[PDB]
Amino acid sequence: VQLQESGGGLVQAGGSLRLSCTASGRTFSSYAMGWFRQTPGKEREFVAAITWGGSTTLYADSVKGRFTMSRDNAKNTVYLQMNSLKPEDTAVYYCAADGSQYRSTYSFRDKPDYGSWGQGTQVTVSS
Amino acid sequence: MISLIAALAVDRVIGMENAMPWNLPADLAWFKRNTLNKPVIMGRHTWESIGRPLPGRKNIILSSQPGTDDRVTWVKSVDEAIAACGDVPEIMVIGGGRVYEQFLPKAQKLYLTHIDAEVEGDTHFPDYEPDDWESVFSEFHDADAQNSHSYCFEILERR
Repeated sequence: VQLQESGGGLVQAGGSLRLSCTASGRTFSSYAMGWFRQTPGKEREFVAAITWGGSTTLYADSVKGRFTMSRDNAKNTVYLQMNSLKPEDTAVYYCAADGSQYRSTYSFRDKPDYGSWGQGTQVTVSS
Repeated sequence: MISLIAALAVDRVIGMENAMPWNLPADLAWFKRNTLNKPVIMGRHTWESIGRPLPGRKNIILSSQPGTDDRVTWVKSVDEAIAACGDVPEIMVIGGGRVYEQFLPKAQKLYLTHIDAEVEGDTHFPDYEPDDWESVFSEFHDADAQNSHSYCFEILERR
């Protein structure tokens, strides 16, 4: 139920960064999980989501083909692999757990219900 | 008591097994195990999509239309279905969609297999509100040679 983002920092344009998000809480593997990003003063942008068992993913069009989200339930962790990064990708990236069990990535995105959030990790891309 | 038993894709989407995009023999074993030696109640759709009757159990089909097979008991209402089970500790209701809706209010127990798949469909298991149902058992499995997706068995009891 509690989340901690990790990874992220400075990366050159065109490069890659790998983020992870570790959860504490036994029931982790019955919730969809999602990544979001936010720059100061602006609303959160949805980035990616994954179903409870980790088989099915959904991506924002702005990151499709570049970002991959994946999951390891045996370690209570989801990851975000970000390739071909641009300056525009610079933001704080947050992990979020679904408030409701066993939903689709689509429901997660389109009917928001958030169990909890990580504190976020700063991702910074130069040019 | 009356129990419902069901296999659910995400967002509670359900269907007949042979049309669902998965192979879960482990769910099959869990189903037989939790229905063995109990009366089962099903709708005609489910009856058709299994051809034969479940062995050694009273098989009760709920349908408005006349029966088309004498190896099972044919009833025309929820109350008739329950009555035809007589005096037993537990009745298993095995689907499908409308059948689940009809019996949910009378049920004290759910046996659910959650399947890590997104599948399009217009039939859903009814909404079971967390505040009304206590989860008393959960058992997580991953995909393997036999099973195509991660799946989680769950038993909940009405609060």
